Amino acid sequence: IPGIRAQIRFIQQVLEQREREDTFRLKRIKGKIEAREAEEE
Amino acid sequence: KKEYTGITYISGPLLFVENAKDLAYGAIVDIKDGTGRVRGGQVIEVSEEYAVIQVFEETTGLDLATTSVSLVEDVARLGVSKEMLGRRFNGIGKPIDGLPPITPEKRLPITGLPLNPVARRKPEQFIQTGISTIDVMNTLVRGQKLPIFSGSGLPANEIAAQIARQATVRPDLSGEGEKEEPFAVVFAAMGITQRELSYFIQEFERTGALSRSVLFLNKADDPTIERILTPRMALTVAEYLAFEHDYHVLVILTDMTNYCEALREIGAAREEIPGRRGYPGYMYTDLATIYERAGVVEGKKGSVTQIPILSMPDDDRTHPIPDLTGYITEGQIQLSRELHRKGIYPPIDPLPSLSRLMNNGVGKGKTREDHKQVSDQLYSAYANGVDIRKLVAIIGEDALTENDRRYLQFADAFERFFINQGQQNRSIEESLQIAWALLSMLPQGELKRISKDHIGKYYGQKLEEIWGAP
Amino acid sequence: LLKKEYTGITYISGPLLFVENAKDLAYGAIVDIKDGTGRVRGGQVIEVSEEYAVIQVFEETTGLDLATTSVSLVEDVARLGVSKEMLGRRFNGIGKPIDGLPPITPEKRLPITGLPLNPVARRKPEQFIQTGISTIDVMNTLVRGQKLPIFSGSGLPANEIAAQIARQATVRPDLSGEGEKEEPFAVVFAAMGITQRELSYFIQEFERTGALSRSVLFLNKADDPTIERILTPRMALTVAEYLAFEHDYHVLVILTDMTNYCEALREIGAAREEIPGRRGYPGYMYTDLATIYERAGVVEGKKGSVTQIPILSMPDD
Amino acid sequence: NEIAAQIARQATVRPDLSGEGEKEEPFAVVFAAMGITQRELSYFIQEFERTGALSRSVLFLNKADDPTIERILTPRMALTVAEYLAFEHDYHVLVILTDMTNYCEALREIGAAREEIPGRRGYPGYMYTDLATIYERAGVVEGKKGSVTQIPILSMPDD
Amino acid sequence: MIQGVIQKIAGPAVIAKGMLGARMYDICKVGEEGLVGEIIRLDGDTAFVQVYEDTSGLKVGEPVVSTGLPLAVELGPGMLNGIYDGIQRPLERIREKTGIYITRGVVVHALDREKKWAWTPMVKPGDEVRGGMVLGTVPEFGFTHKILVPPDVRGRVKEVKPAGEYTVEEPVVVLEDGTELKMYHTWPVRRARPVQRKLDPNTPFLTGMRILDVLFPVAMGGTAAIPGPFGSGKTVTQQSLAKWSNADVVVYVGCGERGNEMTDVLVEFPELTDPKTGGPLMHRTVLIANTSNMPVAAREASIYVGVTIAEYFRDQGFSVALMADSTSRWAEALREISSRLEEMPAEEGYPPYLAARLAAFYERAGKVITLGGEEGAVTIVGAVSPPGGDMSEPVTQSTLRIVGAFWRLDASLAFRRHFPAINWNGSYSLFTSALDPWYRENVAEDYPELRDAISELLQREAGLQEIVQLVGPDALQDAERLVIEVGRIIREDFLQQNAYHEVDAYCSMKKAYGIMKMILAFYKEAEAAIKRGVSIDEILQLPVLERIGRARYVSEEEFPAYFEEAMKEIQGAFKALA
Amino acid sequence: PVQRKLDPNTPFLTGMRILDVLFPVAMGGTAAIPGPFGSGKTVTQQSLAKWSNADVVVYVGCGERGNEMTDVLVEFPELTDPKTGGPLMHRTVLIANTSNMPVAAREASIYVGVTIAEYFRDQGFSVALMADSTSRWAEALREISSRLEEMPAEEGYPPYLAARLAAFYERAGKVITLGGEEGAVTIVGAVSP
Amino acid sequence: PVQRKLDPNTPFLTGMRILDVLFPVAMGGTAAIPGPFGSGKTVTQQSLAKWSNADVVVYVGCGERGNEMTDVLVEFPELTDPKTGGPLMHRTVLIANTSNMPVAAREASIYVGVTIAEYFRDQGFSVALMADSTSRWAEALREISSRLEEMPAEEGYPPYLAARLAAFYERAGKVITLGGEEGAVTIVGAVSP
Ligand SMILES: Nc1ncnc2c1ncn2[C@@H]1O[C@H](COP(=O)(O)OP(=O)(O)O)[C@@H](O)[C@H]1O
Ligand SMILES: [Mg+2]
Repeated sequence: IPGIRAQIRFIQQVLEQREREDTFRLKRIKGKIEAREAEEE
Repeated sequence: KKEYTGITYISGPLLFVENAKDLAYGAIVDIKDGTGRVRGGQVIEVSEEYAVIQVFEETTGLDLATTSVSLVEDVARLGVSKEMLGRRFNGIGKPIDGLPPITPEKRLPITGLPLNPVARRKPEQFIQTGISTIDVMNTLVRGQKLPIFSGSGLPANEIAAQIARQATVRPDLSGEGEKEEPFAVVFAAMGITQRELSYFIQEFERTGALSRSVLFLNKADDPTIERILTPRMALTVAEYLAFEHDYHVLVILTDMTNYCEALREIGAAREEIPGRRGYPGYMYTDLATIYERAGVVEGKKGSVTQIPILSMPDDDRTHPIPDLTGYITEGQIQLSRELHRKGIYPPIDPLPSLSRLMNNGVGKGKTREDHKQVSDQLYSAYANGVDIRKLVAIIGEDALTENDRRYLQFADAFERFFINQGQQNRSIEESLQIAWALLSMLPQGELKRISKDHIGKYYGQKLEEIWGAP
Repeated sequence: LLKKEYTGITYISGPLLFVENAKDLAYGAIVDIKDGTGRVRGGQVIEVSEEYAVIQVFEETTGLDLATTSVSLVEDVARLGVSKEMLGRRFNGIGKPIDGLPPITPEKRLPITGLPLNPVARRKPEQFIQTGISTIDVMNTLVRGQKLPIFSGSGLPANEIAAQIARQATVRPDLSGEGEKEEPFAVVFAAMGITQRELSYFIQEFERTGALSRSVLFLNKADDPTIERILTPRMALTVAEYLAFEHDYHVLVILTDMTNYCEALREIGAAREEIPGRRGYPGYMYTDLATIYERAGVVEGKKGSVTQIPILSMPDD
Repeated sequence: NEIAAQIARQATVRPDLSGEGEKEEPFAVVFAAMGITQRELSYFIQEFERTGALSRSVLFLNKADDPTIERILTPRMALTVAEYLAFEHDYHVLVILTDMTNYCEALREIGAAREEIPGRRGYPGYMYTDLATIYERAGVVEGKKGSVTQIPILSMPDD
Repeated sequence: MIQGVIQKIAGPAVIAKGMLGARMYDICKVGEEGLVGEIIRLDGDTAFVQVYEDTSGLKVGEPVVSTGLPLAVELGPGMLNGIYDGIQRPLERIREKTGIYITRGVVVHALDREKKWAWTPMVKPGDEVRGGMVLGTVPEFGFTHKILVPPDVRGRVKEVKPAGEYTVEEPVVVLEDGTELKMYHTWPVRRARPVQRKLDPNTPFLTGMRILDVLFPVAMGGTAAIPGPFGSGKTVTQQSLAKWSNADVVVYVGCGERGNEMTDVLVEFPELTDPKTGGPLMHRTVLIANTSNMPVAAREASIYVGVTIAEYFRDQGFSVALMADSTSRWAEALREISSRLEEMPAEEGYPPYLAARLAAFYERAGKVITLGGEEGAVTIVGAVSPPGGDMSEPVTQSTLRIVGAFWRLDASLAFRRHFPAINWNGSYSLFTSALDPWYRENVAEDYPELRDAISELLQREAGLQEIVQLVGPDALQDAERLVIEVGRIIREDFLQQNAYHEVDAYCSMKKAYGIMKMILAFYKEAEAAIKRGVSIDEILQLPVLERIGRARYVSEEEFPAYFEEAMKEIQGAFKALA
Repeated sequence: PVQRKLDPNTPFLTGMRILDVLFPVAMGGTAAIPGPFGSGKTVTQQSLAKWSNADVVVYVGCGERGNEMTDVLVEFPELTDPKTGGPLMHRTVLIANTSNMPVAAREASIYVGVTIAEYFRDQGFSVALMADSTSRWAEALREISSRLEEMPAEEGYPPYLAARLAAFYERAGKVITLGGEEGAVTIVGAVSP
Repeated sequence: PVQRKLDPNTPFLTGMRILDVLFPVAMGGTAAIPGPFGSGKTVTQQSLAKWSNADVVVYVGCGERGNEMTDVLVEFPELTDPKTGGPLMHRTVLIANTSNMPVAAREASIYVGVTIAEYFRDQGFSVALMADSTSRWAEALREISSRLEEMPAEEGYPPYLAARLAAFYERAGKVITLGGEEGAVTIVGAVSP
């Protein structure tokens, strides 16, 4: 029982890690979308 | 109509419009191409520089030279009336049955004003659906929202259409309540295919359950923003009927998963960062917005009962769509893939199902005095019949006791006379008749959760005499 | 001296506010931010440039504006006024006294970041401080001049072990070559985010048996802002390094909940727009925990020690 | 690497069981290597000179300390020579493409220098197209005597 | 005050230009209708207003006026028998105006400006008033509402209006520096109300039920947490510990939940009975009410409104029980707030500051001496409910880190019909070691010893539960069957309690001590009867156990006429045996 | 354009026993076969192209191998179409946008097949459309939306992807055409997760 | 530079029993020691620094604690290498960059260490370089990469991390120098996942 619980908790933590990386990349690309207008000026 | 030529940036679904300060936020526009084709769009991000317009359809013939946008209906409304009880509409509200358009008695905004929690009653009386394992073991009451947690291959459209053509309030079970309350069904099908659309129009024109029902059907090749607007149209027709004409309205929302996918793709099209597992961050409020438009109101006689239906994406109750839906609604009834493959209709196992607001809407004056105790005894008896069925695979039939074989035969008879209904229509009396015929298999004294008066009145009945399920 | 109040804020978003033409501020300077009412906040200068410098505000930016808000400059390096009469008093998370007594008349104002010790000037920890706990005496052994954490849980008593080895731990020179008058002992105790129940518990355990006459307390409630929870171990270790390397004490420092320090660091670190590490904790958290763990140890030539006990609860075990 | 060198030293077609007569045409070898360290390179060149194959092979070597962007051009210019030798001189070229994971991390580097949206685990969205344009340049054509057979080697990270 | 115009409308984010000089996190009215929104992100000349309602219909160029003051609460008389919502808008007067719906832009005031109160001053012109000093009384519901000077105002008083029938807008005293003082004041809901000294918990919050004050106390000025699963008897437990409480002001905070799950609060709560006078309980209760379809910012600010109202009532010198139901709902409202502000999430989806906000909620709750000079408390019994039913979300972990007691309701016990359904194997309370001298004085000098003895018996029954589950109680030895039967009589008499009963609804410390000593004396005398060699069968069927059974159905008027006689019967029927 | 869309009541006989007995497909129905690499997608779809009772078969290679289109070019003229006597290649149209061909043409490759199948539907035939690797069309849309510097949905795909998939799979389904006679397109789509 | 890299054919005698019998590294070999905390990993590195057959030892420690540095500085001049006699410290060049010391300098610490090992390799010796917590060097590269506004890949580390790490481990080898004489440098890298 705790072996399967440890595997489940490990997989859930690394999936949350990948999701947090994706929402970092989306914020970076939204800043880079916004920079086009400030360079358009 | 003061059309705005001179636009820039058509891209994807979006198009920017220069010099548009008179477009209100959330307004609707007509977009006329140079050929003469008129599209529809919705204004987002209005500013002094430019106003963004999200186009409903595709952007194929559009160009920066011959294109004009014109304002239509600066907030999204529908024209609502009483003469739309036999009609089909498509997401926005255009009739698709070929009949002439309705003459609108009122012109209501489709987004919801929230009910005042001072002015809500306690939902206390019940509604039958004809399905026995919904009516008896976990009752739907008038004023309740509860979803069907369907699966991937499971038949949810069939149970949707069956509850639609089978639901009926029975005021005979009170102290002669009058039938001056009428019943009506609003049916919002979103994300559906051509095949199941033909299925619903066949199923509603066949039995004649179209005269008390109004349908809002949109396909999958319709625009996704119409899938956003479809439950708003359904719930504002529901609130109009039930709070202006005292109807008892049942709102069946088919495939709430498709609504959530439409919402995610429109959020990512309107360029905002999603939240948890890719679904947007405002999903709880935007989903309670259309779940919490149901319930009784003090001083009014009408009511809005609501059955959302949603498929779990890989049959787990930790996905955000069923997690937040069960975190808003009142229980669930859950289709099992196991009973469907075994071959049983409607495939509802009552062990993971729950009606959180059942116990208010049953009892004396509501159905019968034994309803809750019959439900509890059937739940316990089936719940300890299933594990005996699982146990006999490794012990053997003869090496059990008497009571264990009695529970095993109870489970075997239960899931092919009580759940396996077919399309027979059962009232609450035939359903409780079959329930006592099933409890008569177990001996007296093992029926611990029933009072002795009800056992003395109802114990002892054959299954091959009642012919409710022969 | 002379006061130089910058006006002309251009942008205030979260904890961040952009002061323009503030070229005369250094990196990492400490500022106070006067509101248009009179309520001064604090902040630290990050990201200095030629067109704006980014003040990170310590407290919440509620009430600020762009017309009446001033940014002054207070003590470019974050110093602390330390004297030797601190032994037997209670302090804030910053260092202000909270016991109903007048403040510390300072003997020396030394910074709270603390310079790294030189590995040729450090020596080996080679002696024995005795706690009352039999396991930590006999099987494990707290050597005078090291750091060792107490890993605990949720329903595990760790505050009671803290308050026990804060009051019954001593060094015993009579088993060594004696000099028993020569070496005194002291305790610096920094609590980072505690219930008022835990506050009254430590104050009763330190005033119950006369244990407070040796110790200095840097208690921090959870009502307090997060920057006090960041600054608490650095204040406690500044006082520890002063008392150990200026008067030859044998300071025992107890950092009773480092998990709240790490959560405060994760909270204030989601303002620099930097990618986090494992589960939201920042990528620099090894360096930030190391800049307050490595400040223990013994230095050759001196006779003082700094011995750290970080107590920390595993969030799941 | 030992399995690839064993295949490279004992692969022969069977002409008698096939029924196309007999000639025993041996293999030309094109060996592309991207980040071989020194030990893998020493094993491969000692194996080739021990079996007598460096008079039939052409090697496009890229050591571990060489710059990590010419790994993008290494397999393409190996397979240019392979397509040439098979389809304009009718050889039977066997192409050993060592350690494609170094090629994929080189293109991950050049695709993360350009802020491009990735696919899964940081690798860019066009890695399918790059691996396709490398791999699919092999096989046999109609009416011509040549062939390009491919053995790549992959180091699966967490196996 | 400062009036700009809209220049951009994106979602609920209205970028309004012109407002230079506006303050941060400051309420403002956006639009011609008036839409309440808070000002974030001042940038140059503009200000980004987060609007609470839907903006669908707003055009560009409409006025945005500024309030000048943050999200505040109007503290004064006229709040009891009050059903507010998350930003303190009285729902009953909205029902009186706009029917059964809440149209956007309903402006109603938080207090009744038309109700005439009965002023009676306790100052005189020439007095020197500092903050917190009580300067008059008003009778509200048999409840002397003591009007305070707002806690950052001082000066010299004059022009004190005489004892008459005034209204809440009229100023009652005027300082000698301008500065009139009305019957009410606005306080910001996020800064804590200032006091002079937090005390320490050494006085118990007497709950009313004899498990949550005997086995798991909470120590007034303290903090508890209860989980809510379905079918546990949650609402009857909250209603019982708000009906039979030690406190004398109750503040209930329903922080955004199901419509049907609190419209049966709003109809079952105003028909309860205050069991000290006879009138309803709503005469001393304030009730903040949010369903799950209200705006997100009200549904996030409701607990801060609740704590600020409860601190206003502790500043008068009262005992307030704040029960904030469903803090997990609040936490996901905060998660939705942080999702629209574009923040990097934390452990599940939560902000990095979830536990800092939870600490700011729970740590504003303690026994205190106020600025006037008299004690008061804001004991919080706030609940939690994770969606999975497991206790390893970030919310429940942070709550268990920062509370002082946890009372695990389990749905299995209410299925077994054990009411209240407090699991004792999973509950804990840290206030036992600190509430020692109050027990030693006001109950008995040996009270923690037999408290530990009953906890020892309940430990050992569940310790040897596995042998009972494997075999059955009739084949345990002798003493182990005595252990399971005395644990059974602890469960079926002491811990279990009928909240709908006449006299079993409340159980004080003396009655609990009586039943406690009675059960423990029967145990450690029947143990000696087994040490004689008497069989187990004659111990069980015995007529004195009916007295321990009806030990709890006895009024506390008649418990010192029952306890002595039952304790004599136990010694008599265990010296009569062989 | 079309006159009416019938409801389907006649199976698409694959020939494989499990896919026709346990999990059938009507003649105006869509079907989807996903699986990992090496599982049996392309062999199954060439089996449907080889043995089914479609009057014409449109095989859309959308971003897959060239050897498995060379197989269909070489060994189909050796076979015999059921329901007639002519060879099997005489009833199939073969759109082939392989893996090393340019990536931007895969959207065009997946639409050319469905409009050719609609054209043979409008003549009274019963068309099968075996389109493999719709996920490669999704990846092609992702690679071109990277150049558009847009903001994506989950996994990197552009947010109009399921609108494109709905508009693709909705173009099937047993119709009565503008000429009065009836026909059908049935779409079997391989997905490569 | 070198003249020619040879093949390693003579073991690096670590003096242990599990790291020379069962799993040996040769003289021009490269080895890596993972492991969590409290699992040795410091006494094994110091045992490699004490009891080896190497002529000179470059002990570069980046990002780890300073008590180990002062332990090596205290207890080496009392010991004796079992090759030439004399003190053990007369063959160790130790480079310390403690974790409280600056974080952009532990990138340079590794390159300084391997250049010094290559300098003693170019004279005819057999250098052993113990590179301690190269994961802290990866964290330093993560720090400057996130300060430089670069795209991460797989938990924040820059995409060129494997290239930098390969260019560090590639310098170890058994060569003949430009002076004619042969030499070698081996690398034992302690990694802390
Ligand atoms: N239905 C089948 N009958 C016989 N062999 C099969 C079958 N499906 C797969 N195979 C074997 O496995 C291989 C699978 O290839 P394929 O299905 O094209 O992989 P993928 O579906 O991943 O592209 C085939 O080349 C064949 O050798
Ligand atoms: Mg394939």
